Amino acid sequence: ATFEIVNRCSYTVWAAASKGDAALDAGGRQLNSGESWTINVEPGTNGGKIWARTDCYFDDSGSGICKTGDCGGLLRCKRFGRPPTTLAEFSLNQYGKDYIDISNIKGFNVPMDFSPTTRGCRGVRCAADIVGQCPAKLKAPGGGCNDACTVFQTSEYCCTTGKCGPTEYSRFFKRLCPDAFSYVLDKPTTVTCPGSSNYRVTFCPTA
Repeated sequence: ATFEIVNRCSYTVWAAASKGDAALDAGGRQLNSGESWTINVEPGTNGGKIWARTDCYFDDSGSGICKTGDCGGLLRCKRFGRPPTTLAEFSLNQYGKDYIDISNIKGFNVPMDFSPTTRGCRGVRCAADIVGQCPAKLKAPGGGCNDACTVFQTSEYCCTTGKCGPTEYSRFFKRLCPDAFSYVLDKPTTVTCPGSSNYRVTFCPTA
């Protein structure tokens, strides 16, 4: 499937795409304001994520570090990144359908729109100024707004053991972006699309 990744932000971002134990396509790439990157994602991919990384630097070797979403110091991501990271999540060709969603379960760093470029389903977007309204305890020193589990690391926040409900910190994300998961047990905000759809992930959407 084709995923078009577009950086409409005023700042540069380093896009990343991985399935957890491998890169998707080249796995990562710098994206100056205005640039786009078209990747190919194998059908059948389950558990894929796309995210943006901010404030990175790398050497000629592709080794370095990012302030948000670092994936083990690499430019070309093989694994998932460190929070806070707004996430575009997808599982494709699962019994004939594609399932997509945006999650704030690992915090938020950059606003995002995740929409199909094919017919048959709606997109999801989280573009409120979450960073700007982020509760004091959640603010990431490197920028971004952490989720509460990352910060507090307690069952109440992590759902370490099934039982968990919303908290004031989850509700904060939820209020600002109702279409994105705000906690593990949040009521699903996943969109079902026809199998083999194509998508566009835009950072800092304007519409």
